[PDB]
Amino acid sequence: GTVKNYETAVQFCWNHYKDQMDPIEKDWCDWAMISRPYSTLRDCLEHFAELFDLGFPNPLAERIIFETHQIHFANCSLV
Amino acid sequence: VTRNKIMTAQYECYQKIMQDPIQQAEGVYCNRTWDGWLCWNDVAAGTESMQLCPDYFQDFDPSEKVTKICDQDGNWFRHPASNRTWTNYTQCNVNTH
Repeated sequence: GTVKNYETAVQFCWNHYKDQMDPIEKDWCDWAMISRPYSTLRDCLEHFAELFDLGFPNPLAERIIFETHQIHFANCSLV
Repeated sequence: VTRNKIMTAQYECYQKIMQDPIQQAEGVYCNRTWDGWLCWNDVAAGTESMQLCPDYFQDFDPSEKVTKICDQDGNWFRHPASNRTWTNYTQCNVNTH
């Protein structure tokens, strides 16, 4: 089991989200193409937050959601 | 549908948090934040923002209001129990009225 704490829980979520996004660099600004990995990332970060009894949102989770908005969406509009 | 309304609301909040930060504007205020369901704009300290309840759930009343306090130190009110930034959604449930 790779999840040994929230830290590793977040890595797990982040790496699974990255695996879903890399193959679609061109579609990053397309909701139909990203709504699932994105929605699935929220669910992951929140489900493990519950698992370690932390609230949601929580700092570590947002930092990660901040990350995707930097590296994946900084070039898109607000849609 | 509801999941869609939430991720969409969320993605936009963050786009703004990231791409439309308050520039200069010295003084104190609460910076834009995503409370998990609703996005809240930047506001001057000592204010109480408010909005209608999210159309997300069916036991929620869109006519009801939602509140969120930004204190005089420019920090969003935190609920005393867990002491995490807190939005007051206590009035959204239809049956609690």
